[PDB]
Amino acid sequence: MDKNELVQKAKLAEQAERYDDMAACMKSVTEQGAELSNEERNLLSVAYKNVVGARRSSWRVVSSIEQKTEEKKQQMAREYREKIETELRDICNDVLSLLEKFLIPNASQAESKVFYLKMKGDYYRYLAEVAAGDDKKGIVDQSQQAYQEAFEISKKEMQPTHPIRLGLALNFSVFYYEILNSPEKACSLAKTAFDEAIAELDTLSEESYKDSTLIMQLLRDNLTLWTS
Amino acid sequence: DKNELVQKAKLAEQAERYDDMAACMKSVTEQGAELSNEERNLLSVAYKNVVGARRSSWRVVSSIEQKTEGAEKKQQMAREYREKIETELRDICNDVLSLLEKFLIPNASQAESKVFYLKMKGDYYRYLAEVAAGDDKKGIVDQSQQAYQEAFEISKKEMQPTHPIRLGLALNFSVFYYEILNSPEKACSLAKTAFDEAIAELDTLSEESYKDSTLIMQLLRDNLTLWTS
Amino acid sequence: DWEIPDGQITVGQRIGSGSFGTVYKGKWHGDVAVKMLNVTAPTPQQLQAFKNEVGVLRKTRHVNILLFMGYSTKPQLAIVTQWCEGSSLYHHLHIIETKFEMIKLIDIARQTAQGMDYLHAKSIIHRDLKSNNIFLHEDLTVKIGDFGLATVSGSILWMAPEVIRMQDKNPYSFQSDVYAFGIVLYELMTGQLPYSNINNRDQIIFMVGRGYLSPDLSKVRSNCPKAMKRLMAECLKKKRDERPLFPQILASIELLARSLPKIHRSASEPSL
Amino acid sequence: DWEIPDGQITVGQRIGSGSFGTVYKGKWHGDVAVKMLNVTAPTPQQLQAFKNEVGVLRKTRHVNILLFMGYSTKPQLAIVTQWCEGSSLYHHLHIIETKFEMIKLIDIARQTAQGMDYLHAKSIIHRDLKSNNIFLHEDLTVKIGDFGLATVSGSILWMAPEVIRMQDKNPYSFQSDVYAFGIVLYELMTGQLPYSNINNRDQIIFMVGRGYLSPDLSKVRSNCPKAMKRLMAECLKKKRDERPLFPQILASIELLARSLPKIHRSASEPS
Ligand SMILES: CN(C)CCOc1ccc(-c2nc(-c3ccc4c(c3)CC/C4=N/O)c(-c3ccncc3)[nH]2)cc1
Ligand SMILES: CN(C)CCOc1ccc(-c2nc(-c3ccc4c(c3)CC/C4=N/O)c(-c3ccncc3)[nH]2)cc1
Repeated sequence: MDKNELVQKAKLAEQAERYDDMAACMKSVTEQGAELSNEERNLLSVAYKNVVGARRSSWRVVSSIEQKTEEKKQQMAREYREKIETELRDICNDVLSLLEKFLIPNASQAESKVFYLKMKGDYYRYLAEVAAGDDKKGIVDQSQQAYQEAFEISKKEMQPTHPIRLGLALNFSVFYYEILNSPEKACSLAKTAFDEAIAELDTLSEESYKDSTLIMQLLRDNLTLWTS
Repeated sequence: DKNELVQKAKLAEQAERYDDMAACMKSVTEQGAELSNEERNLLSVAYKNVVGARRSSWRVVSSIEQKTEGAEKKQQMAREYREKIETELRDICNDVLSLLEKFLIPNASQAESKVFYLKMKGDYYRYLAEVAAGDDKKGIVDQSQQAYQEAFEISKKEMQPTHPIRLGLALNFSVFYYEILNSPEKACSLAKTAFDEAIAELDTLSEESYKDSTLIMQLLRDNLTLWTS
Repeated sequence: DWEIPDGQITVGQRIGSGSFGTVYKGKWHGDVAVKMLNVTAPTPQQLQAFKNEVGVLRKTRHVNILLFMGYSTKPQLAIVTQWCEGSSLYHHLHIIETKFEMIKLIDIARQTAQGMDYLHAKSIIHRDLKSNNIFLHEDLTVKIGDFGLATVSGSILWMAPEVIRMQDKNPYSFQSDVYAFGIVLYELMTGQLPYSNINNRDQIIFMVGRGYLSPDLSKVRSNCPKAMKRLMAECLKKKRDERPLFPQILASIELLARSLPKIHRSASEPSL
Repeated sequence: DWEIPDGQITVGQRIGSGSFGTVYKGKWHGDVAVKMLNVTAPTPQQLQAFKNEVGVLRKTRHVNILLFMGYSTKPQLAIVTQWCEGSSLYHHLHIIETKFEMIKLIDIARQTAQGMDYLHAKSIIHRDLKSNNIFLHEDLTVKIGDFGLATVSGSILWMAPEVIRMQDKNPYSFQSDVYAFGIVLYELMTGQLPYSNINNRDQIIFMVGRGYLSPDLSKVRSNCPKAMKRLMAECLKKKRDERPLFPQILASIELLARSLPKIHRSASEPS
């Protein structure tokens, strides 16, 4: 099971909707010291995002039931909910741990650095979306510079029609409104990201236009809802 | 307790976490008490969903293997992963089957209860039948039809031909012949008729039975059109 | 002339009742809908109403108006119209209570407001608006039926106070439909039947007829925009001469439709 | 009386050219489509054709027929209908090269045959059937528009030999209408413009008249059922009286719709 063989196994798991086996294999691939290429980066991103997405949605629907029933039905929902964060925390902690030992320390190219930092800050945000109490203040504090450090790296050596920078700006804006509750700052930085995108349509090639414009409309969709 | 586990499984239904739902409902059967209609459905949906994901996972990977010929290494690597799905489908099918043979059928009291679990036993044998191969393949095909024939005989004597449970038995039984034994003539013969007697007694059909039956009735007609061509 | 020779209009499964007839799922140049009273040798005055009903439907040509295909005299008095895949909005809010979408709720609201705007252009008054007439054609288009009582009593929830008072020969007016439309907008946004607190009919006529009872906007769902909430209050006013006419209603609905937000409150989703 | 007063209709983006003029996306009680000649001082005989066009569209009321809303006299002789958002059948098959499922192909074929039965039931002949005239409202329903040359030359790909050989002053017959439907049926199932390997016009007009030209059935998709192949051949017959009328074609398609494998895998328990 070398680098090439392990990558193929993830692809079959991707086609078979076996996300758990996809993440388990892809975690081993990045734990060998090799420098991941562009396509392996998408496979790792797809693997760990989908597994969290199902658990995130499970908590979101369960949390709706818990706070909309007012005995014994409240404790059983809380007990079931407490199991959700447990599964969510270790899967998020696993990604955070693996990023800081193998990916970021060996991250040579800056565009690869900004991807991992963008991906890194999300898992603090996912925990921030559910962690309540004194731990919430600490966990959001660590996420703020990860978004900030990634944003400034793309601010200089990376194009603003690039999907990743545009995706980072979309991912950077959502943090303030959904966690920090600062719509004034979120929309302001979303506008300049939107304004920097609209001013350089004469540079994108015939490959990256599709993903960039898909993220481009998502910025508009949030902005209209935010301005309400 | 009793109510707590019912609520726990119902809570897991809205969260799209069927693995937890199946585990909670498994202990409800082991309690030994009779299961009401609303909790029998929870048993069916929880176990159907968990095995349905494995069924699709095996189906997709099997199609890939046959379409990637020429390179033996790619063919080789798909076999053990298929066997991982093969065995994972086996434990879940064996889990319900062992549960069926030990706590559901023996404790059944009503005639409708007996046929319902008999249909499930044939269904979960059919799921393993569609995936297993070799000498043991025909054995589990053999036991599956015995559960079906026992279910079919009991169903006709007691339930009305417009009863959705009987319709589901006939629909599942018809697919068993075409997909597994490859006998469309016998499969269509029961499928063609089973539609008719339910049609022949639409006068006694209740409003509550109008909704659920017509989905099964149309699927029987839908299945008949595919097998006819 | 739109006379159809008899025998062509077959009669299928019964669906329900209409103004003064019973509807059927017929077959005449395709799937159609036919409503007949199944009473042979009808009264002459009902024929006059039946004759006047055709004279009104023959003057309606719109997408948001149920398409009048023709009328049959023999063997029984009936009209043949379009068949809407699905059911009325009443069935979608009182039988299945569909969890509707706000972006769709405005679109269905805009289509209805567009339907009566065309009617009022031809100086046509419907006088029989209710949620049982909002036919949701395969969940995209909306048609307006029940043109028997209309001209160029009702259901105890969908009239304006002026007509409950039993005023002069023509108590229904252009604004009377607006209040009825406003009652319709109440059901879409709340998702609940208005006047649900009172389960009687003798009490409801006295309290709303004289103006002592008006719908309350407490049950409207939270994510409903403030602009839509203001419009509902602006159209349910007690006096007719101050209600906003349909041309203003369409502009207000379309104005907030552009500014209406979407769902999935946050994106954060690259394709990958 | 649908004579709209002047100034009640706006004009939007130019959509295209219809029978005797250009069509515009208007705004009159919602989005509409208005057809006008945009020519001042209308020709005296041009008004004769225009009044009949309104006088024939006023007799059609069907879900599968384009809905005529009204007509205008001043400042222009214009006719306005409903707006079928989406595109036309020509755009789907020859511009975008779209692909539909087997159930969808019959659905379009059944509906355009469904509406045409209504037209011939009122003794009305369309005379200009063509894939530009099959408008797909909301991508599902099919509407029959462009009644410019109706009764009670444009492209020749969709007309009949019975109107090519310069027959009596009434060559437009019911069977001639049926033939144009058959060519449409060729367009649907084969998914290709008829006579793809011919790139001229003067040869086509003479060859169809003498009976030496007919679309080749080699381009038909293999998944197309044999029932349509018989119907296509019986509808493409050169002679007039040997072509079935629409009601039998309409009933033939409905028979095929039931015997069609909608699903590709055997259906199990819906649960
Ligand atoms: C729920 N409760 C009200 C009990 C009762 O339920 C009913 C449910 C549904 C209905 C129902 N009336 C119509 C209806 C109404 C008016 C007219 C027609 C049909 C044909 C001619 C006409 N002129 O106004 C339809 C319908 C119309 C078009 N396409 C499909 C259906 N459907 C009537 C009653
Ligand atoms: C030639 N160049 C412009 C390229 C593009 O070609 C065309 C593109 C599009 C078209 C086109 N004509 C119509 C059309 C045809 C007939 C009639 C009307 C519109 C209004 C009333 C009428 N009487 O015949 C439509 C259309 C109709 C309804 N809904 C949507 C569209 N679309 C015609 C030509």
